[PDB]
Amino acid sequence: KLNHAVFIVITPSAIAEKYKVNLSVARAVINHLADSQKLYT
Amino acid sequence: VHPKKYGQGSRQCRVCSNKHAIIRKYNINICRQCFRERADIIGFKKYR
Amino acid sequence: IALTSKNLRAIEKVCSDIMKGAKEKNLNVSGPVRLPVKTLRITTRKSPCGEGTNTWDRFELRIYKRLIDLYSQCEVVTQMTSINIDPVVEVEVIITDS
Amino acid sequence: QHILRILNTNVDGKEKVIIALTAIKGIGKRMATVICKQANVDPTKRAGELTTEEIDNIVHIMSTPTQFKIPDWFLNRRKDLKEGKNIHVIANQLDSYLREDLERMKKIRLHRGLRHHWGLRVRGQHTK
Amino acid sequence: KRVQTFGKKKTAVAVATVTNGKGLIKLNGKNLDLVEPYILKTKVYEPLWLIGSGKLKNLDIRIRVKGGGQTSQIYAIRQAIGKGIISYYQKYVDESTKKELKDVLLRYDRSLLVGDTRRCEPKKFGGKGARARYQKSY
Amino acid sequence: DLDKLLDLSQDELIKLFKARQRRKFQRGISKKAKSLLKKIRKSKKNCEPGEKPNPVPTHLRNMTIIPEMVGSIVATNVEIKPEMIGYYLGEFSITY
Amino acid sequence: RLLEPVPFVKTNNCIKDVDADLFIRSYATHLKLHNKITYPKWCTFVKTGKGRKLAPLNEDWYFIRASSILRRLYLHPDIGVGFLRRQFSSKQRRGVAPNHTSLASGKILRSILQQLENLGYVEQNPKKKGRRLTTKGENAINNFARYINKKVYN
Amino acid sequence: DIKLFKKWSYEEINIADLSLVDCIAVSQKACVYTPHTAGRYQKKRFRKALCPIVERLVNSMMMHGRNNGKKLKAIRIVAYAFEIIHLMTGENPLQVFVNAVQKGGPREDSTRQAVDVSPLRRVNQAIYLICTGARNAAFRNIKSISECLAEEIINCANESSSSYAIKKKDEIERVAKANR
RNA sequence: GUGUCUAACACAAGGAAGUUUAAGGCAACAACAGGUCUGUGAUGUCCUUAGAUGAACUAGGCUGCACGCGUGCUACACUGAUAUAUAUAACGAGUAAAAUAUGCUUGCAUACUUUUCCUCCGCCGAAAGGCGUAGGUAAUCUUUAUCAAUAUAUAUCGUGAUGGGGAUAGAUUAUUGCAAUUAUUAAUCUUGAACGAGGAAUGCCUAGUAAGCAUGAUUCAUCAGAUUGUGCUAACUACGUC
Repeated sequence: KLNHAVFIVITPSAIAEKYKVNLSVARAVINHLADSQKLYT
Repeated sequence: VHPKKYGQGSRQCRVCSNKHAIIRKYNINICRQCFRERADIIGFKKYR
Repeated sequence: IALTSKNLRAIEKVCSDIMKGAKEKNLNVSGPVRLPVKTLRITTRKSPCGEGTNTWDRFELRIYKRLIDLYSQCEVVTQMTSINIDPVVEVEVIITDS
Repeated sequence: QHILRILNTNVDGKEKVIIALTAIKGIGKRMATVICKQANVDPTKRAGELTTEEIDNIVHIMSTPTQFKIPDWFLNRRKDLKEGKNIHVIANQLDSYLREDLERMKKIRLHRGLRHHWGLRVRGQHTK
Repeated sequence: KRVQTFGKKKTAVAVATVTNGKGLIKLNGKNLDLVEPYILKTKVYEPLWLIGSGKLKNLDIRIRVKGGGQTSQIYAIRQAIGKGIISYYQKYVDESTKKELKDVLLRYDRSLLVGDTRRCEPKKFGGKGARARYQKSY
Repeated sequence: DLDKLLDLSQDELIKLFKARQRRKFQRGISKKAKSLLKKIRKSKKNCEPGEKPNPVPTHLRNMTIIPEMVGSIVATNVEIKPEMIGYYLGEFSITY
Repeated sequence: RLLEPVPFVKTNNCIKDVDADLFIRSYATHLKLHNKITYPKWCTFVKTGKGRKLAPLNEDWYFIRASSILRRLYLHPDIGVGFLRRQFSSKQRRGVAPNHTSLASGKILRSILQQLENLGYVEQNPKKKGRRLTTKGENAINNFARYINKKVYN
Repeated sequence: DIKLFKKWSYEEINIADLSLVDCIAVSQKACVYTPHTAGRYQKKRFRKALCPIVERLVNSMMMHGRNNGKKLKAIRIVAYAFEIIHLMTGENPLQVFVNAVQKGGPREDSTRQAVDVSPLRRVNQAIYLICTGARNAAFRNIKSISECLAEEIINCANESSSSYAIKKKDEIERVAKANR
């Protein structure tokens, strides 16, 4: 809903709620950790 | 007279000269009301 | 030699006869190849004025094609086919090697 | 910060650079897409990170797109009969061109004009 | 050299050609790997796992599939694989072993051994479906 | 604008025109329209400022506006405007 | 998934060893690295089908489309322009009417096909009609297939 | 050897109401590597009672407006949901799913009087209840369908008031209690 | 097992199939003042038959729009859209005029050659489409041992009438036709409405069905949101009762 910040476990909805970011930003956060319905398990 | 090498008035039933309802499939020019009379003598059989 | 009819029985009968005829003059034949059936299919509303129920029936005029072919000179096959025929079967001859 | 004012009267920031631009005019997206590529904005990024140069580039393209490599068929608005060139509209120019078209139909007393004057369809109601 | 057997669901038909070989399995122009959905790949690997791959490495398999869509084709392929395994074991191996093998497959399911019996019911006038009607009114 | 439009050739006029108009001129003027146009040309040239051209026995709606047509009353009735180029009559429709 | 414990012997030499998509994306990246082809001009303003109404969104698309064309060429050596149009075909949204099939943009397809012919990896057969790969084209695809096969293996 | 999704053996379950055990597909011939089998269930009354429970669950899940017949995604969603349960709690996801089906099944129903419900009917309603809750949670919401399904299953297994399946099951039973 | 233990039913096993294997075609007796004389050179009577209610030609009209009801389509979104990618099918259907040439002043007069239906292919065209030509009387060539779309995968939205949605409207260049205007039909850009899952009511459906997704044929000079077929994706729920 009001989630929008660029800068201030794995599951993108959970990341997006907890850190107050979009799921698009959450997927970016997952990729940053790592360094469609594709697995992250 | 007006051009009739296209459009509805260019075509009519062979049997009875009807101005509507003509079956032009397989290029025989017969209206369905005529066709049901003659389909057996033309050769057609029914199964469905 | 290609055999066409819209008469099922007549094409079937002629085929057996021409094969029998072929062995009489001892010709080298390939066994009769029945070619895919061609149907003139007409889907017709039963009501003549189109009033009442939407009743449709499907009429079929089914034409039969068959092929039997021969390694022979032209003269024997043409003479044998020409004598043996029945009127509703339409026949065409196809030329072959010596 | 996370926002920017967009020239031609819109305020955006969470929105993607195409999504902000489209939400003005060029909302059929293809016009916006060519403008974004021409401008050199990052199309996957959000509008609150845009520079003044990027905005200025977009306005320059919007005002004159014929100098850029966008095709004549690709541009909105075309001949319109009259000698003074009519290629490309957008915004108040689009409104003005529509008003001029409506006035011209009315002046003619064209069937479509009359129907616009009535406030009703070009094709007819078809019994509703 | 070579033995042939088959599978048939809906329009689809899969003929499987089982040759003496080294453990290659093909589907027309494709390796057996390239099914695409993980679920339907697993279904055709299933009889291979139920026998075990160390009992299949003396034969090469090529399969040719025509007709139907993907789900129908994979069941036709699974039948063709089933019958392929069985025909090799009757023709080269041993008939008593083939009956024993067939029993294990059959207890698991009859579906690979005997294909699907379902076939389309033809459309009739007065509705989109076979039996279904356009809406009645008063 | 208008002076150049009057000057220019038929090939140029079709090229300036929208494709529907261009296709019509390419397909053919025929009898009807040309015959009416010649009568309209003669009537306009030979008249003083005042009363206008008359209808045609075939009551045509099938011809569009061309740059010499202007100020003529068409065949039921409407008068062609200066800026009406390519846009047809719109005439003989009916309302509530 | 990406690495699989298959119950059978794979070929390890040809286009059916490797995943089609992985091959297409990887080969497209190689084509871009190589500098094999360019748009040209008109191809910048495309949409694959008419109803798409956006530019191709994944940015590396032209090389991907070219690479996808090359894979189909290996499969079928009898191809012509109409085959490419049908292959890349999709559904077209008719608005307030149901969808119907519509052929892909033909000029960009023709451009890629002709440009590849000029660069020597495909050859028009006028007798026994259709573009096929050249042996040089086939060898390059096979070499790339072996390289990818080696990469999946190690 | 045989395991669902290549990872869940599923050869052992707990008693529940005992009635459930006959229906559920725990036996080695009814357990499978992946659900899709699509049998013929119209021969007679008890033919459908022999269905694999995971196939029954995906078929139940897939029907809903735009989604109708999208079976492979429904398998992937159930596979993902079981993975979510496996991460969230150390119990086997299948066992938790069995507990959810036990909890989701009401034991009474009614007409204008109250009546008992058969074991087959209880199982069919329970599966339906789990999928309807997941579907209701999913539609017009940020949460994933897999996430909704997994949460509905664990909460129904728990016997939570948050569960749509428990809330519906309680409501059906409450209406039965009201009627008598 | 149950059954006069007959006729036969029920369950299991066998089996490709067990309900008559599944679906059609098929269509008594006797009616209805049901519909059609807007199909007939089937037809009575009555009307009409030369400033014709016949044949034919030119427009306009059948669709206009305060408004009421049928039937479909498209929608109302993240189990989805958007962009790329993988996979794949069955039924089909395919013969009197144009072009080119000559004499005369666009037009008039004459000849002659073939165009004619499906389109491969090759160039040109964003796109529609254009031009050059090939093969086909057809299991052969179009084209169908491969022509489809939902499926499904990776990416992009991150859920907000929103990038869902395409009403409504403007400028185009094309295609068919004598004529396209009351958007014929086509594409390009732009314009970006309602619709937040539907009251009282009511439809269809028991196994490849129901539903979803396509697509051939019919009318056709020109066109599917229609009908009729055909395939694929493949459910639920009783398995009975008045």
